[PDB]
Amino acid sequence: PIETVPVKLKPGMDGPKVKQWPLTEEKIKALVEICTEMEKEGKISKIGPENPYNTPVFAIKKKDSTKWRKLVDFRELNKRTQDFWEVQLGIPHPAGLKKKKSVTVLDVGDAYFSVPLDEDFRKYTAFTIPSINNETPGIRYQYNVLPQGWKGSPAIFQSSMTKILEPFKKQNPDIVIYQYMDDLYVGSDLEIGQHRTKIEELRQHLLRWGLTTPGYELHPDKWTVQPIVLPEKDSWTVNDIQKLVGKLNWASQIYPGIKVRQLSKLLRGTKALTEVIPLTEEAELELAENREILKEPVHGVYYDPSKDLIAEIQKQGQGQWTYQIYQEPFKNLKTGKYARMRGAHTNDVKQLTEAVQKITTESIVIWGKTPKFKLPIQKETWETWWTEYWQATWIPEWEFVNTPPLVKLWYQ
Amino acid sequence: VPISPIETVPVKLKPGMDGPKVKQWPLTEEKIKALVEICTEMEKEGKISKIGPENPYNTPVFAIKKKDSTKWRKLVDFRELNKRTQDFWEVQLGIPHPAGLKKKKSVTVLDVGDAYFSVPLDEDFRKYTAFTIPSINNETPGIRYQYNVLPQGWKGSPAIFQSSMTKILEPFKKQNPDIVIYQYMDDLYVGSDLEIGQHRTKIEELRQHLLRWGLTTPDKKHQKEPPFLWMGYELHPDKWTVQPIVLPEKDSWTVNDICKLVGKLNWASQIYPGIKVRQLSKLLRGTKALTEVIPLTEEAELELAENREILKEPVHGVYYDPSKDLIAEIQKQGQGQWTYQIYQEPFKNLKTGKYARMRGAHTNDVKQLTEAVQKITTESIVIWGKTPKFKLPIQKETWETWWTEYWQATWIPEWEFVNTPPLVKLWYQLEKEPIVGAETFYVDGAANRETKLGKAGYVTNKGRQKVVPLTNTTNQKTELQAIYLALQDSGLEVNIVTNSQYALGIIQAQPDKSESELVNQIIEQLIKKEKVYLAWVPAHKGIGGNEQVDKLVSA
DNA sequence: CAGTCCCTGTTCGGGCGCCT
DNA sequence: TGGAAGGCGCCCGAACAGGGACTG
Ligand SMILES: Cc1cn([C@H]2C[C@H](N=[N+]=[N-])[C@@H](COP(=O)(O)OP(=O)(O)OP(=O)(O)O)O2)c(=O)[nH]c1=O
Ligand SMILES: [Mg+2]
Repeated sequence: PIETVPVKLKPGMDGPKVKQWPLTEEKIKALVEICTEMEKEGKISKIGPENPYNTPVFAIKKKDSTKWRKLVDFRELNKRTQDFWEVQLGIPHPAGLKKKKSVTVLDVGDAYFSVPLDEDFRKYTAFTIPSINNETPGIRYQYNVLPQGWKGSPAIFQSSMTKILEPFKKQNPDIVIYQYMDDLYVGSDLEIGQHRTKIEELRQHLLRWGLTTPGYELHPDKWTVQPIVLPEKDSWTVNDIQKLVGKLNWASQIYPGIKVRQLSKLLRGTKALTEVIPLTEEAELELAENREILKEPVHGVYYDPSKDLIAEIQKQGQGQWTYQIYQEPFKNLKTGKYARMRGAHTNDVKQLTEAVQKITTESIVIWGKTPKFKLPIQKETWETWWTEYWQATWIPEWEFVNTPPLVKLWYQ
Repeated sequence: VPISPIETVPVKLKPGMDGPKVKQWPLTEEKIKALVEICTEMEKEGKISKIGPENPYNTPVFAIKKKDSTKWRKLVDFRELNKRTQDFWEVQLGIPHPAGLKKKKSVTVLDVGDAYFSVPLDEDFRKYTAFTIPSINNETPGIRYQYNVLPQGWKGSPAIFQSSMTKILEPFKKQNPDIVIYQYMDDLYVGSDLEIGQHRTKIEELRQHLLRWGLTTPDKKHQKEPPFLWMGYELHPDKWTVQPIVLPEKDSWTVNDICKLVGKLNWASQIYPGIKVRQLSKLLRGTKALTEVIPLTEEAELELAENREILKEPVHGVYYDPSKDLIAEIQKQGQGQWTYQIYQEPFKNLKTGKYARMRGAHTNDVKQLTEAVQKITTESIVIWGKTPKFKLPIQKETWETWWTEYWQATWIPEWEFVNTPPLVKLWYQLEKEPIVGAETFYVDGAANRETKLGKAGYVTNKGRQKVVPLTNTTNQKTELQAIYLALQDSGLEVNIVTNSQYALGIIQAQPDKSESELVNQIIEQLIKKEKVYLAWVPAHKGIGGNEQVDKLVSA
C-alpha cells in the first residue's frame, strides 16, 4: 500500500522485445526457485503471450558469493526510460568519492522490492524463463514492484533512500555516499577497522528500515594511470627506429609536440632491418624532448557530463590488458593496465570479463556512469561465454572490434 | 447464452486499425462438400456461430487433407488480419531433441483432439473472424461465421494455445513431480519410472484432468507400443531414430530439387555421421528461378553419392544419462567442413551434426574450429543444459600458440587432443623479430582511382628492385601484390616492410584460406618460407626504403 | 577537411527441411 | 487446383554500416 510513481518511455518509443538466450541447467534451476519464492511473495506474477514485451534474464554469483542472484538485462529497457532517470529523478555525483581511501559496495537492491510499481509500466518488465530441451514453453512473468537493475528503480526509491540514510549522514558527517543502481558506494578516509565497522553500522541502520545486504572494497587513491612509454636501448637497429617512429607518429595525434624529423633522418637509406644505427646529437635530443612530452598531461581534456564514455581494451598477451576511457577520440580521460587477473594464462574470455567489470566500476566511482565498451573479441565468442564469468549486478553496453596491432602504442 | 471452459486471454488490434475485409476464393465444390460437412457440425458444439451482417469483415477459406489420413483439415488464411493483429511474444522457444530425453521405464504419447478448437477465444475479439462458406452453385449465399475459439491459421493461435495448456498442465505436474511431460503444441510425451500399470493409471488420471478443461484425448494415443512416433522420430526403450528419409530420385534437377535435397540432408545430419552439403549448395548460388534446371557437377555428384551411402545403413541415437559426462568430438572434413558426434559411452552417439559456415573473407582452420566448438556449445546448452567435454583434432601446443598470440580474446572450454587426422595446424608463423642475414624488401603499390591502373614493386638493401604494371586494380590489391612479389623473389628467409595496414592485418592473422586468389597465392608462398618477418611503417614519413618504393610506384 | 571508393562484416528476408 | 500459422535449423544474396586511405 504505497503511491506508485507513474513512468513513461522516452517520447516516440516502444518497449523492449529481446529474445531469451539459452540457459544452463544450474541457472534454470536457480531461476525457477528464485522466481517461485518471488511469486509467493507477490513481487512478480505470471502473464501470457498477450504481452508483446520481453527482457532476457539469467543468474550469477557475486564474487565469492556461492548464492545465486537473479539478474535481468534491462539495457534495452533502460535505454527507453532514459528521459526519466537522467532528466527528472536522477542523482548528483560526489566528486569526492574517488578521492576516498576506501570504498565499499553494498547490494541494497532488496530495498527496491518494498516499493510497488506503476501498473501501466509492468507490461514492460516482461521476462521469459526457458526450459531445458524445450520440455515446456516459456514461463512468462512481469514485475509488480521495483525491479533490480532497472534504472528507474534507484531513482524512484531515492526519497526513501535519502530518508533512511540521513541519520547516518548526520551521525558521520564526512563519509561520502553514492548510489548507482542496485549498489550503494560508500567511502571514507578512516582506517580499515573504523571503516569496516562504520559499514556494519550502516548495515544495521539499513536493517531497522526493513532491508538485508547479502562487501567489495575498492581504493580509488590506489588507482593509477598507464602512460605511453618509449623504449631504452644502448644500440638501435633500423627496425628499432622504424618501430619507434611509427609509435611516436601515432602518439602525435595525442601529444602534438611529438617530433619525428631527426629520428626519421637516421633511416634515410635502404637498409637492412638488423643493421645497427647509432644516434645523432639532434635525434638523441628529439628523443629526449619526446620522452619529456609523454610525461605531461594531454592539454584540454576534461569530462563532459553530456557525453557518453567509451572504453577500449587491447589484449597485450601474457596476462596483460590495456584500456583507455575517453569521450572524444585522442582526448583520454584515463588509461590503464590490468595484469594477473583471474584466468590469466588460461582463459581470455574470463579475463576480458574481469577487465570490463573493473573498468565499469572505476567509471561509476569516477564519473557515475558506465562506459560503452569496444571489445577485442568476436561477437559469438563473447555471447557464448560472458555470463559464466559475470559477477556484477549491472551490465554495460558493448560492441565488437577487430583492430590488429600494427604498432604497440599502449604497452611496451 | 454459451458456456465458459477455461480462462481467456485478452487481445487487441494494432491501435487505431480495423479488421479483415477481402473477398473469398473461387473454391472448387469438391472441397466445399468436405467443408460444409464438418463446418455445420461445428456450431452444435459452440465452435462457430451464425452472424448478422452487422459484422462487416470478410476472409478467404480453404482446407488441406491431413497427411497420412483420409480426413480433412480446415485452414483460414488470415494474412490480412495477421498484418493488422497485435504482436505477440512467442512462448515456443525451440524444438525438443530426442537425444535430450532421459531413459524412462514407461512412456506414453497422447495428442489432444481438436486442440485450437478447445480453447476459448477472446470475448471482445471474436468479431474479426468473419469468413463465408461456399456452395454447389453461386445462387445460395452460405452462412457467415465468427469463431468462438482459436482458428487454425491466425497468428495468435499457437502462443495462446501453448500458454493456456501450460497453465492447465501446471497443477497436475506439481502433484506429480516425478512425471515427465514434454508439451509441444498439443503433443504430450509422458514418461515415468512407474510400473507400466501404475503409470497407465496416471495417464488416465491426466486424461481426466485435461477433461475438466474441455480437452479430449482420443485413442489416437500411443499406449504400449514402442516405437512411439514423436516429433518426426521413432522412440524405443533404449534407442531412437529419425523416421525414414526419402531422397528425391530426379534425373534432371531444378533449383527447388537441390533445395529439398539439401534440407533433407540437413535433417539427416542430426544422426547420420558425415553428411556434407557443400558442393550441392554451391549449385544454388546467384540463381533466379526455383523452377530453373541446373546440371550436377562432378563434385556435387560425388558428394550426393557418398551421402547416399551414409544414409543407406540404418543408424540410431541413444538417450541421456545425467550421471555421465557429455563428450563432443570433431572431425575436419576439408574445404571448411566440420562434423561432430556428441556421446557419453564411446561409439554410442546421443546425436551428430555439422558446421559448414564460411565466415570471413580470410580465415583459417583454427578459427573455424573455434566457431564449431561454439556452435556445439550453444547447441548442447540448449539440449542438456550443460557444456560437453571436447575432443579436438588439434594439438595442445598449436592451440596454445594461436590463442596466446592472437590479438583477440579467444577460448575453448575443457577439451583434449584426439589424434584423429587430418590435424588442425597453423601453416606458417611470422617472426616476432627481424631476421639477421635475410634480405630486406621495402614494398609498395599504388593505383589510379580513374585508370584502375597501378604499380606494385619493391626495393631491397642488396640493391634488388622491381616494378610491375597492373591493370584494373585497386590500392589494396597493389599493396598485397607488392608483398606477393617480395615473397616470390626472395630467399627462404625474408624481411618485408609494408606500409599497408590492410595487407598486414590480413596476413598477421595467419589465414590458410581466402576468397581472394591473390591472398591464396600469398598464403601458398608464406607456407614455403622458413622465416618471414613482416614490419609496418607509416607512409609519407620519409622512412628508409619506404620513400624510395613509394616513388617507384607512383611514377 | 567532407566526399568518394574499397573492403570486410553484420543483418535480414527468402527458399528449403522438420514439427504441430 | 493456387492458397494459413508459429517455432527451430541450413544456405544464399542483397542491404546497410563503418574504418582507412586517397582526393577534390
Ligand atoms: C499440422 C498443423 C497443425 N496446426 C495446429 C493447430 C492444431 N490445433 N487445432 N485445432 C494443432 C494440432 O494439430 P493436430 O495435432 O495435428 O490435430 P488436431 O487439430 O489437434 O486434431 P486431431 O487430429 O484429432 O488430433 O496444431 C496448424 O495450425 N497447422 C498445421 O498444418
Ligand atoms: Mg491434435
